[PDB]
Amino acid sequence: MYAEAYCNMGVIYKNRGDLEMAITCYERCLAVSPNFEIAKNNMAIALTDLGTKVKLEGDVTQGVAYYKKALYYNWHYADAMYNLGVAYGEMLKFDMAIVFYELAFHFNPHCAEACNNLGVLYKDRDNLDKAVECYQMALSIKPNFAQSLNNLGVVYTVQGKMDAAASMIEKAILANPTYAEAFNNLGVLYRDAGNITMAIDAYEECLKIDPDSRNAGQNRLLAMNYINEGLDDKLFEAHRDWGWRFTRLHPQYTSWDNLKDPERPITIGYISPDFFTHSVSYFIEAPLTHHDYTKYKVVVYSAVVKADAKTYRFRDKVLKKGGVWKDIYGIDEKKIASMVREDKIDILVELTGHTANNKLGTMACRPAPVQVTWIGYPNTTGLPTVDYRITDSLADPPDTKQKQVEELVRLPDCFLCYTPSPEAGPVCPTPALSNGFVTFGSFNNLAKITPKVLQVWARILCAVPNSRLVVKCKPFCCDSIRQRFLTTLEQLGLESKRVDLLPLILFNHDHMQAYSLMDISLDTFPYAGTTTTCESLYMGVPCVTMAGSVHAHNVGVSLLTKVGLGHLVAKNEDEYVQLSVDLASDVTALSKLRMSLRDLMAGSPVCNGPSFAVGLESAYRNMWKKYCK
Amino acid sequence: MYAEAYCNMGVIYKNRGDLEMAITCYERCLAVSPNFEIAKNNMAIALTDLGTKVKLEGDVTQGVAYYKKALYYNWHYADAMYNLGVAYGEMLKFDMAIVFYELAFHFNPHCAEACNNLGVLYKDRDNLDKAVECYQMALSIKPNFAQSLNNLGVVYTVQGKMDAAASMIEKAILANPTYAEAFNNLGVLYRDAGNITMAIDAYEECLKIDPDSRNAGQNRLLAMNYINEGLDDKLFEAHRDWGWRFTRLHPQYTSWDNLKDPERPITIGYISPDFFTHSVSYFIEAPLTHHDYTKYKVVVYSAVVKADAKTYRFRDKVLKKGGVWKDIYGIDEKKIASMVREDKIDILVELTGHTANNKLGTMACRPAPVQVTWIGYPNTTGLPTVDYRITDSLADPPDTKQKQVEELVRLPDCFLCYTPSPEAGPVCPTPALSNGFVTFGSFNNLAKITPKVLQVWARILCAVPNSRLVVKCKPFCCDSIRQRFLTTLEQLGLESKRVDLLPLILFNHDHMQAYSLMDISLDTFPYAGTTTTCESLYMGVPCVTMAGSVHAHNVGVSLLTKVGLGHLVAKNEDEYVQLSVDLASDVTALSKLRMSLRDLMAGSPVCNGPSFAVGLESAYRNMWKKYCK
Ligand SMILES: C[C@@H]1O[C@H](OP(=O)(O)OP(=O)(O)OC[C@H]2O[C@@H](n3cnc4c(=O)[nH]c(N)nc43)[C@H](O)[C@@H]2O)[C@@H](O)[C@H](O)[C@@H]1O
Ligand SMILES: C[C@@H]1O[C@H](OP(=O)(O)OP(=O)(O)OC[C@H]2O[C@@H](n3cnc4c(=O)[nH]c(N)nc43)[C@H](O)[C@@H]2O)[C@@H](O)[C@H](O)[C@@H]1O
Repeated sequence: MYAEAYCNMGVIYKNRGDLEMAITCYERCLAVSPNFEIAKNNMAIALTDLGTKVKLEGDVTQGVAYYKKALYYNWHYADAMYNLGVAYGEMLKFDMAIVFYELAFHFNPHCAEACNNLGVLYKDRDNLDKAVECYQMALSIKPNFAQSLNNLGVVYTVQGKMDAAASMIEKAILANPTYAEAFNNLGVLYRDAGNITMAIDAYEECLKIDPDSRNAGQNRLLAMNYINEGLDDKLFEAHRDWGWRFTRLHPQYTSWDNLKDPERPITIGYISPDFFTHSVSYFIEAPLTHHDYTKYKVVVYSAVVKADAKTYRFRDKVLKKGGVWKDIYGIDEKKIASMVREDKIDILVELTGHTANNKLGTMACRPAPVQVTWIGYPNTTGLPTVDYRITDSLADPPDTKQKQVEELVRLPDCFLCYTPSPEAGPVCPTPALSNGFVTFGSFNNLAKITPKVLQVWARILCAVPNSRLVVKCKPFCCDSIRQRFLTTLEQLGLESKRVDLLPLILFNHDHMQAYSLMDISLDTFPYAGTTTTCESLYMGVPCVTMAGSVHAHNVGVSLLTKVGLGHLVAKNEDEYVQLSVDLASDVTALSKLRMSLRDLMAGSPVCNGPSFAVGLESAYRNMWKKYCK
Repeated sequence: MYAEAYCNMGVIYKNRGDLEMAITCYERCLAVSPNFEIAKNNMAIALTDLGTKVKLEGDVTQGVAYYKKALYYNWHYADAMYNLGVAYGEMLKFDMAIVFYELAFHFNPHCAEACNNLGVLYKDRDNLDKAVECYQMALSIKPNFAQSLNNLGVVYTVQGKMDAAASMIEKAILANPTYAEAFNNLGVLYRDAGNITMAIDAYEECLKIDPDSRNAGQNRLLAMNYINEGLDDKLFEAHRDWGWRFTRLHPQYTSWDNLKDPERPITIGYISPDFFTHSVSYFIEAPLTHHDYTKYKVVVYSAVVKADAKTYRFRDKVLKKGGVWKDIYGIDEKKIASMVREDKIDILVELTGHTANNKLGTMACRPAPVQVTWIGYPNTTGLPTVDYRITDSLADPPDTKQKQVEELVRLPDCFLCYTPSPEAGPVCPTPALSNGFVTFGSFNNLAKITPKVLQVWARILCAVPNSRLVVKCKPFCCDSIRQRFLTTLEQLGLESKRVDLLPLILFNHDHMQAYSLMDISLDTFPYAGTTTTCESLYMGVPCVTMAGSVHAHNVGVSLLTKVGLGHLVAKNEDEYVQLSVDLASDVTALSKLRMSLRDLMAGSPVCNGPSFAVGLESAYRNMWKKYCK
């Protein structure tokens, strides 16, 4: 009857914190008065609070049901929509989440958190402008929001605007000191900016704040890998510490069910998070199309954030050839291990290493008898659980001084196999004849460029008169970086008129054809590029690589030796200079060499598919035979 | 590249009607330009059209998925929300439907259909005011909408405002001639208004428009049941035609799996759509609480639109005593039959008949070996599939001339068992002493009142000087009905100062105690009331019923004979007059009779639970024994 007393008691209980008594009084009051607007709104508030409390325990479905009931009681309640969107993001239902966050923002403009999360979701789908404007609106509502600032820094780092990203990241750091993701992202930006010391200092601070930060430590090892000259071994100790901590942090499986018979078809699962237009994809294009599917079964574990045309064609080839394609995006590592075990897989090959969106969590438990890393992260994995790694004799000489935590297998010919792009197109003749001077070109990452490389390149330019230099890098999208690089080059005694810094090219065939203007390709050291060397050799421009005592330093040496140009490798910097001078001496030899290298690489073992496939299958058979005995 | 050509081609295909080519061009254009607002909106339009086309085929889930994708493309598209709400209403997910219809209305105020459907949904949950205002808004947008007018007429008919409902129903009929639900509802209102001839004419027109209208025909038979004097038999022929058409319209099951052993516990399933505060519920309160659950298992099939406290207590008693409670609201009859068969039920008892929200669709197939009607619709069911019906010897004398399509079983004592309300309260003494005159009272439905009853009541009033008359009926909520009734009474020679027409009482105990002002209760004929007689006898006021040749006419006779007041029954109208005069002759006898009748009914077989339960269980055992042999 008297619903006023019931609602007053319910309000008192809610303020006191008793949800059951309050919800009972609220229920009875609404039964007495079905159209009590204030009572209905308070009922919605109480149900939202109860749903949040339940979601604290972990019952997602019950919280969602309570939220839906509250929304039914009050359709235009914003916090309910926000909670629904958060839950839908948790359950990986992205479209419903987008809709609900947008509705929450429309109803309540003052919900900056919803806008920030919407920007996050849009950025996860490579909608850069939408994320930028979402974060800008978040700043418009709450200028002092740390998460929005950090994610805007992420987006600007991806876009290449390093100065603004650095400014905003520093603003976030000074806003919140106990916030490590800002340190990690500052250091990521520093690494992509071409300087390493402050990047290492940054992740060191980050690890001090967060001892158990996986991303921070992993990228810290990656950053140290850049400046490894092969003289010190503290990097090995850091890798060992990372591996031991990671192993002690996660459980492992010691049970196996695979048959002990060494004579049976092998299930090979290629697990990789980057099957889109990535360097790795190129080198995986041929083997998948070249395996004996009947003799060896093939499965794919793709964690790609966004599938592309290459992903679709790979899926078509796998399914047509008798394979299984699976998507593992947005799944916890434990579920990944469980599904891997339940798939009766024999061997697994990971192609990520300590890189973006890696899946070392799978290796945390060793779900399969054999796990091997083959391409990504040329340096040692550092995990004791990881058993073996794939390499050759050239990049890894038997007398190497590079200690490895895991055993190595030397492939007969090489462990690289490049695949031409379908629309690569013809190669234009040597432009030296048109312009009358040599134009050295480098299409490597700025992070691989070091002061030593700059000095060597300056010596190269000064050695031969009338020499041009062209460099293509993403960080050459900002004027400040360009000015700093030009000033650094001039400090060594090089004019700025002979330097051409170019930005990225969105269209792949344009990037492929951009090699037409280059004459001689020069590789950076110590962390020498791998895909760039093959890309250059395919277009006919000669490539020069310096040797070294590290596997990554010798990748280019191995590639050049295999393709048939082993005479184009210099052991020391001085020999590099003399080789470059000899190359620049004559133009006709360079021209006809450019003409021949196309067919030379076509007929080389590098481009041979069936032979490499047979060698790799024999390697797998030997691996399984060793496991059986 | 050129997305303009792709979008133009897609528009051309959509106009031409080619959905596949249009969706392909739309897909490629959005891939080229991820942020083409016009292209995105047209994509949403095309997806909505495709979803509607798919839902035409019948694939509800695929249409819902397409609608959700379209909404993701365009969050503020109203038609998508409308379609989502329609689908959610189809899948019986009511709360989500309410939310989505409300959102669609908020985005697009010009969607009168969404408002109409929202009003329908709210009315389905007894939210009368919300439905009224929804339909009023629909008229505010589209005054010429037939469905909104008809449903507003429904609501006003339920509320008791018959004049406005009739006006709006006539408006709907003249708006749309080929629209039978309007005829059915006009006739329903006429039936509830107390007049039958035009109601029968109305459903006759309705059946002419729609030969296979189940509701129209069923309620047509119900209406004829009101004016049945036991002289004509055309009603039996109409029932036979209805039964034959219904049987030929639906399939039947001829397979049985129940054991042939006559000695085993019997599973009895009480199927009824009205387990809320309804007359039937009262008479079912005792048997369920009085069965031998161990010897006979009990299950309940409730199709109640809205559960109440009585429903909750019945569920508690069933579950506590060892029974199963099931809700069958919003389920197709085929699924009902399938679940009934899968429940291993032995016998089923239906308590609806040709009444509101009946479930004769279940009887269409005879899912159980034994189906019996016991309470609802005292007249014959008319379905040949229905095997047997329950009655006694008093209301159904062995020498009856009322032919029945189904065999009858005569219970030993009676087939009625009333249950007192827990809060009935004490009975006040006879008010005749306070006021000095007799006050006849009638608490029956207006539809049961006929001109013959009015003439008889006028004769009763004129016979004894200083007599008051009080009548309680729902249609006495409108002034026009009251004036018409008073004019009709005055035309027979009765003053209006001795007539008191009262409306309904919302609170049950108030209705129970309203009998305190009554002195003698008078029953209508031929369709005599059943629950009202027991309700009156429980409060101590004597009840008078005229005999007849019909079962419904003799229900009151049987009740009065069983309770012990068989001397208070008159065979003819004249004997009714003399009995009433004799009752009114003395006041002291009436007073002490009022005092005694409480205990008299308490000790009568009518209120005896265990004895009736034993008799009913013996009846069931005999039924199963007959089935076995
Ligand atoms: C397999 C891995 O390869 C890694 O090489 P890594 O440094 O990324 O050498 P990157 O040249 O930076 O790889 C980026 C890839 O993107 C493409 N790409 C390069 N420039 C452009 C451009 O300007 N526009 C567009 N649209 N695409 C471009 C090209 O296929 C190149 O291989 C090694 O670091 C690892 O050790 C390992 O060998
Ligand atoms: C079991 C069935 O009973 C049927 O009796 P039927 O006409 O509905 O006789 P009614 O009196 O109309 O039934 C309506 C029920 O609602 C309650 N009720 C009556 N008046 C009021 C009121 O003023 N206010 C409120 N809140 N409740 C009221 C009371 O329990 C009454 O039995 C027969 O027609 C069938 O043949 C069959 O016997």
